Amino acid sequence: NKAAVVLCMDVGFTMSNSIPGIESPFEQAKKVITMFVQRQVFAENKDEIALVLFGTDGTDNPLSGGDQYQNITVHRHLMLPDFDLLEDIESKIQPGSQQADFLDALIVSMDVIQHETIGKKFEKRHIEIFTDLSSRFSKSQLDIIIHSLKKCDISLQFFLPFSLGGITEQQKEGLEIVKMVMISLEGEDGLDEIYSFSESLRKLCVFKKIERHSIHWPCRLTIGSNLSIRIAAYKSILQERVKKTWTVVDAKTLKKEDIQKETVYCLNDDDETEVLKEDIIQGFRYGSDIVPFSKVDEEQMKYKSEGKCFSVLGFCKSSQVQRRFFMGNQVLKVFAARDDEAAAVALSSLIHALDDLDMVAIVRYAYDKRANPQVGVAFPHIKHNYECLVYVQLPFMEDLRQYMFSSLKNSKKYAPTEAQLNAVDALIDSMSLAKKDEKTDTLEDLFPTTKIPNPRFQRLFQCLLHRALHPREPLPPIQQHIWNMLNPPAEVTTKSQIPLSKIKTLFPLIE
Amino acid sequence: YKYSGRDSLIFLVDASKAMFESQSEDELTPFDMSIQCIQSVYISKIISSDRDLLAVVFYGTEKDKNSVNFKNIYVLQELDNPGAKRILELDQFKGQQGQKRFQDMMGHGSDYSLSEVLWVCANLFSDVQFKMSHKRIMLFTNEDNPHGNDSAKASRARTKAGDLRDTGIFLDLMHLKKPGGFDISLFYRDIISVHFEESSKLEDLLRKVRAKETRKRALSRLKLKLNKDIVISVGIYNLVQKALKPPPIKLYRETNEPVKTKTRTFNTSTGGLLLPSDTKRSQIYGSRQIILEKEETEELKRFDDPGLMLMGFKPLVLLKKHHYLRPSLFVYPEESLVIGSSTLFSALLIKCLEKEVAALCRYTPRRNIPPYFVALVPQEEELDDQKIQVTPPGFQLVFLPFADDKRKMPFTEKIMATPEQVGKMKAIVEKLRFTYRSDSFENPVLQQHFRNLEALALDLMEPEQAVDLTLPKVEAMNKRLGSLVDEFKELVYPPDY
DNA sequence: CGTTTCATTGTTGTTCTTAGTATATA
DNA sequence: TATATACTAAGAAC
Repeated sequence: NKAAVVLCMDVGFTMSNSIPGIESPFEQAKKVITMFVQRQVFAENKDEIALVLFGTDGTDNPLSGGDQYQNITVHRHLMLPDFDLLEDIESKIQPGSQQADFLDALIVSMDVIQHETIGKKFEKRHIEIFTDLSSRFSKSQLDIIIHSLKKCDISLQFFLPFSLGGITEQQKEGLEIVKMVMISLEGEDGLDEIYSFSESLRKLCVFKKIERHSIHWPCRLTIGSNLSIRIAAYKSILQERVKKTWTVVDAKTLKKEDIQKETVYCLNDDDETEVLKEDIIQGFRYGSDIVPFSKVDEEQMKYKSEGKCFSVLGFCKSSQVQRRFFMGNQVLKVFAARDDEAAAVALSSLIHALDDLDMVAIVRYAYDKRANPQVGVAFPHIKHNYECLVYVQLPFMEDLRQYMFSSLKNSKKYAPTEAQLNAVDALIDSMSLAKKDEKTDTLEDLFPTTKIPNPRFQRLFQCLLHRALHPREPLPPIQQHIWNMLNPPAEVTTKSQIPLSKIKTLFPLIE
Repeated sequence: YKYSGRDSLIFLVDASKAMFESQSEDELTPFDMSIQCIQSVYISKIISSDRDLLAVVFYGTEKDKNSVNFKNIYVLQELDNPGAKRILELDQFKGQQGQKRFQDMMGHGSDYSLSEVLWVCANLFSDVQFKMSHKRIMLFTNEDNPHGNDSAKASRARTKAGDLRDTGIFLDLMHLKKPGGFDISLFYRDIISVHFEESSKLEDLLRKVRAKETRKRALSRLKLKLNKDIVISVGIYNLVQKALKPPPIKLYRETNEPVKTKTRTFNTSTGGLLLPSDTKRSQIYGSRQIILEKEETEELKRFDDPGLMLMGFKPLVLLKKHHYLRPSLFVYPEESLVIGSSTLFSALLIKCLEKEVAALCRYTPRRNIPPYFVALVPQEEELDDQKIQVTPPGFQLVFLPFADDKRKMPFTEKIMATPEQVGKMKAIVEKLRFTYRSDSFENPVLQQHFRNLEALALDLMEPEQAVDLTLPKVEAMNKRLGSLVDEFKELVYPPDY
């Protein structure tokens, strides 16, 4: 997939003044565009960015005219984002003293897209305009503009100082015009395409999520020996690691090729050096001694397999397996290979039967040849959009461990007295992060942890920024929004003072 | 027990003419049975607990050597870490030709005295220096009365055996086989810790397993703190680990010596030698290059001091199976660090169990690690089958995935089935029932790798080529369910594949 | 006063890294 | 036909 980005900011005069209690739309949307460029910089996505800082005291645009396409400075055309562009935006921008129309800039960016998005392969186009709606605009080309946006496949969004839920009549009629235009583009849902500037901060503050496409792995779901079904396996949860590694580079020269991580194999006697990649043969420890195994004998005596071999070993009760024992690296999602409906309905029969009879399947698994086989739970899942089945590694016997762990109900030496018990009751009721809402028993899960970005990547991108935007400078601390993000929502902490206080007088806390 | 200590098992077989050639029939032989048992258990212990100690020592023989130069005692291989050099020594005796070798090298089996046998095997345990976790002696005999002739020998036998019982050493016999004379109340009810002619206790010593174990090994102790002031001591333990094959060691091609890898890094422009301070980390973004300290590339992870951060609590239905991320772990208090914290741990566990509610936490296993979100879902203990620990009581560690893990699925529409197919699938899924047990299966790869390891260690006449329950038993599925595959075909299958 | 013995502190296993090979996709 | 994108599978580091 591909996308084209053309941001449009105004550099007029009105945004140079605002209420002293709130930052001006100039600097507000300025921080917004800065950190948006940050987003599409860190993400390696092939999105190409262009900038139009219209409302200029001059006019530097390919469509310059006396009154047609006037007061526009195209910052740079539709190419890849890069740091120096961000720095120049942070610096080169200047407060203005003029006022200019935005439909002008909209058509200018339209022409840029029509002039470049066909010269290079593209799939979907986006136009974004930031302004304060203090312009003098005529509704002449709006029909034609929206027509071209439909034909050129460009989505228009507007971002405005006011909130939908104190502006000039100029701004008010501009807002009505904006509503008309957006509805004239998509429909009644055009209301959602209206955006303020504070909510832009709220919805944008986090760094870009690391989206990760999976692989269409089709497999033959085998049950018995005569009921093969094409099954499409997909990954659901994977411990995500950064894409490209920390390249090791020499100081004061900063070239990668100037370093060799060559390995040399020696002998313990007199430091004799062994020839690197043919005199060594891999051994193994069998008690005291070492057995000269090898690589060729490895490939000859290694265990073999037929291949995909996703074959059902059998069916079992839900409680017959447990949460604890789930031994997977990753959790697959088991869906039908598309375009074969009969397979899908057969799988649906499977899933629903397992669900109502709370039965669970156990299937031999293997991603492919030369890979270790795998046995684990095949759990079925139901969603109103679609039924689901998921596969997880469950342990082999050597993988399971056993421990005594002397029990606790023998607490004649610990003695949880009733005062402590009802104290802990007061706690676990009072710090209850989740509490029922909307009478639908959707508890107060304002800590889902499922929508929350991984702070590791957040810190990594923040570091790369802070030491990219600057030359050598010391690192900053954790941005407070990250900490507020990681910490529980405040009200839970507020409710917690009294119960923890009653804890501190009821237990021993030796050093 | 003390972890660095190790298990020690000594082997001791009646070498008299009694069972050397008992062979009432021609299908077994007690010496060919005892040596088979020793070989099997010892090869299993090779892979299982290679750190432990074994020894084999025969009594009643005619040749002599031991620590004290006594009569009719032979220490075949002393107490030491197990190894192939002794697999072969034991194997040298397996066979009718092998028993001929054994008899004409050590003896037909002379007179003996189990007093002196207990005296001498005690010396063996005393000798070795490593601390011992458990100490067990296995006899191999069927002369259920060692001597009804000299009562003084038998009195000294009770005395010395009781001493060994009080020096920290256990003793055990499996009654192998005898025509009559298959009782333990005759002189042995006071020795070992109704009866028949063969021991079930020796059959399991042929179960021939290649598992491996680690003791009660705390993965990491972290101080769970309820808030900024209340802190309790928790030992993060591991209950499933996904064992990998033991890491191979690089050996020299003829000399089989260790090769002591010596990887390094140095310059290409000059023949210098870069030192760890002399290198910088780097990335490439936005067509511009980045530099940071090797120190800084790990400072970019400093997020919280080690420990556990409890925030609130959740209903166990909201914690979903659908979003497993990593192997779970276990939570159990460790009394050593914060005295009395076990009480608060127990209080939290009991009360959370009572109100059927989860506990959420931030987990920072060590320094330089970003935190994840983990659920302290309590676990009740179950012992019902034989009053032995099955599910340890405490808390899970159900790691909760971060947003960057969801892996947005390529949406496809759904098609309901008709209740006829699901009604027959009810019988389908019923028929293929089988109870699942946690230890039901084995890795074919790990097992086969270990097997090939013994095969090469010994050059035993073929590798074992173990067949393992991982492969399905196809005939069973074709039979016990019937031909209902064609029923579901005629229900929901058009001609195309 | 010298010699011997014993007990304890350093010991690591695990995770992450890079590799390598893998393939289809554009 | 080229390019990278994926994976697993290694490694060693700590």
